[PDB]
Amino acid sequence: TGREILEKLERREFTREVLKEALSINDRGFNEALFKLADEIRRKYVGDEVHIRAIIEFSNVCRKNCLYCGLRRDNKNLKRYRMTPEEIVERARLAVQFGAKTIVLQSGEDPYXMPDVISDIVKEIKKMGVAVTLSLGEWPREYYEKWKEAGADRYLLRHETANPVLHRKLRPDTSFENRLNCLLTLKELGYETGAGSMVGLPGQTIDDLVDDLLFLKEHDFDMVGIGPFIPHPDTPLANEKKGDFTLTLKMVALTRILLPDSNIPATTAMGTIVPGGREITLRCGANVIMPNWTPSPYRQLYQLYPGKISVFEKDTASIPSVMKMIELLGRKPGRDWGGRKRVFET
Ligand SMILES: C[C@H](CCC(=O)NCCC[N+](C)(C)CCCS(=O)(=O)[O-])[C@H]1CC[C@H]2[C@@H]3[C@H](O)C[C@@H]4C[C@H](O)CC[C@]4(C)[C@H]3C[C@H](O)[C@]12C
Ligand SMILES: C[C@H](CCC(=O)NCCC[N+](C)(C)CCCS(=O)(=O)[O-])[C@H]1CC[C@H]2[C@@H]3[C@H](O)C[C@@H]4C[C@H](O)CC[C@]4(C)[C@H]3C[C@H](O)[C@]12C
Ligand SMILES: Nc1ncnc2c1ncn2[C@@H]1O[C@H](CSCC[C@H](N)C(=O)O)[C@@H](O)[C@H]1O
Ligand SMILES: C[C@@]1(C(=O)O)N[C@H](C(=O)O)CS1
Ligand code: SF4
Ligand SMILES: [Cl-]
Repeated sequence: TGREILEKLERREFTREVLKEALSINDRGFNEALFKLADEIRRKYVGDEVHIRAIIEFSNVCRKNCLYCGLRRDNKNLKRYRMTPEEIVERARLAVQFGAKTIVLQSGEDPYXMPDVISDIVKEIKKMGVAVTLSLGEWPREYYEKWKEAGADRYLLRHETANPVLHRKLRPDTSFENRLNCLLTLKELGYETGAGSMVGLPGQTIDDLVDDLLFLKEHDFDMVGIGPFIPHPDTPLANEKKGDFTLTLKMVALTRILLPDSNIPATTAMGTIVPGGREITLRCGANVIMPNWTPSPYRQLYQLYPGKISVFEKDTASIPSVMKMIELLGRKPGRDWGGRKRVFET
């Protein structure tokens, strides 16, 4: 019964069986109660501030070949670009001028910048008095250490899938083990660390999703980025099914319930598969939003999956747009850097 599962969730009986049933029940009333629970947990623990992380996708060059990703190295149908360090710093400055309190630098695994150009960029952005989050993929500890010494605050490295067999199949250059080692290293170096996963990957099962939730719980990540898998026509997964919005939303909601004080974005992928998906997600456990701040004529080339959100709007539309979103949700923009504010429990 759906009611028994919600009771257990409310009592924080976070067993595999409970999480599996939560993800297997498709009853609308159960789902809506789950979303309300997550929304209330979000309200109680992280409040009504929605933290804005302005993301600059500063290079779409990648040395890896992940099967799902439009930036994979084998995709020849893609103009590759690299912003210069000056362009990145000035674009970050413009986001700070627009009120962003966190700058996220994300890219393919582009060796050109690594590690020293990243360090120089981070140092310049940190002068602006904002948090800097990096999302550059898997690199040696030495690089992550240099970036931390340069002043980076946070690192996003979604674990993608906690199923090691699936992980290796989809990410043939690496492994779940490596991905986890990178995350443990990031945590060890003092980064606020983000993990997270895609929902609806080919061959991924409900049991895999439970394992994702249990993995996030085990490691108590500061941030959890979750979104559907969205097939990209220029990849081997082009003909696979897109991930389901409601299932993904349930993952976000259960992540909030499991990690009540975590920072959880309403991802662009969620707004891509369902119009208004980000706003729904903000009402079902998420408390972060990541407006796209990549400048034209690059923005349109950073296509991890085929997207329509923000591609045709102005270069600077996204931050004002998310501030309007936050207001029409009756929420507030983050007042500080929006670091995780741990509430220690039992
Ligand atoms: C907005 C729609 C439709 C609401 C509706 O059906 N009516 C609105 C009430 C206004 N009035 C009563 C005055 C209308 C007049 C007619 S009436 O005759 O009803 O008086 C309602 C119906 C189902 C609701 C979601 C679910 O809960 C799940 C979830 C819980 C979270 O916590 C918040 C997020 C989310 C997604 C909820 C959002 C929103 O809330 C929904 C979509
Ligand atoms: C960037 C340019 C030129 C002047 C400038 O370079 N301004 C730096 C501001 C630096 N901060 C944002 C950190 C100030 C925060 C002070 S605050 O008192 O808001 O805490 C300024 C001039 C008018 C400013 C917009 C409007 O205002 C409306 C709106 C207010 C929201 O709020 C943030 C978003 C938005 C769109 C603003 C963005 C940006 O800012 C604009 C374009
Ligand atoms: N086709 C697709 N559909 C949905 N999300 C995707 C996707 N391709 C990639 N992503 C998501 O985009 C995230 C950022 S990829 C960019 C950062 C870095 N190269 C890295 O791999 O970590 C990935 O973690 C992945 O979960
Ligand atoms: C920035 C990111 C995230 O959840 O941190 N969101 C992106 C998106 O949903 O498109 C993929 S990675
Ligand atoms: S997911 Fe990241 S590492 Fe994998 S191909 Fe895409 S950009 Fe490169
Ligand atoms: Cl962040």
